[PDB]
Amino acid sequence: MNYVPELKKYYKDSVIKELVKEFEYKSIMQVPKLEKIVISVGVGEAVRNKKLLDSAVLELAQITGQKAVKTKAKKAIAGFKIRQGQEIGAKVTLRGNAMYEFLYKLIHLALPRVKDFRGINGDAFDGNGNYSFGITEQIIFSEIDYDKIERISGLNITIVTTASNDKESKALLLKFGMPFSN
RNA sequence: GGGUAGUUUGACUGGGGCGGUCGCCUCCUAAAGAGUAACGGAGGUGCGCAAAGGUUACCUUAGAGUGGUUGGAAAUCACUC
Repeated sequence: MNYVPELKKYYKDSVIKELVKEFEYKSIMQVPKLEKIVISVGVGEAVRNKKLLDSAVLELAQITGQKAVKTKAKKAIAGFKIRQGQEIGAKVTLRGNAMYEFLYKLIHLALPRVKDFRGINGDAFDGNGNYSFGITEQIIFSEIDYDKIERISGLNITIVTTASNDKESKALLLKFGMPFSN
């Protein structure tokens, strides 16, 4: 059995058809779809505190399911007293089935558990179908336990879509039921 | 141990002395082969690396614009040019 995420089932069985009708696309897979979700977290303070970076990496692992990579400093800078090549950030890429499952978990479970959650700004679009927005308190995810955290942390989420514009991606996200603050 | 004896204490230098300089590398002066002076005009150097070597395999920045918890012009990530 090729086990399939419920999001993938929902997409393939409805969303393709509604978007074809709604945007008069000539051929079927002109329809937008999702290629990757990038979860990033920038801990510049890790240059003092290694525990911060280790905790962030581990907590990302529990949140998603796959291990993270610690990015390095592209340039040595003094304003943040950064030496080139130091560990400064940590990111995870989600693709395919894991991507769909994570996005489902997020939208239905973790966005609800945010303090004063009143939707998400439906305008954080880079003009090319890529939607990036932040979450300040990782504790919204029930996966991580409260006691073991060493410092409350946030993280940025970027969703990359095959769409050529923002309208297409916003329509796809709305069909997915993404709680945009509107 | 200058009581006494034998000797040394450089050269370039727009006189000499003082000052500065003396090996080697990069560019201009140098007039489109090469070479070509000056106390002409600007820099570096008497090392480091057991990888920062060899080989195979796999990859590409910086900047401008746009969207994102710290994160601001600028830290990390996505996309366009």
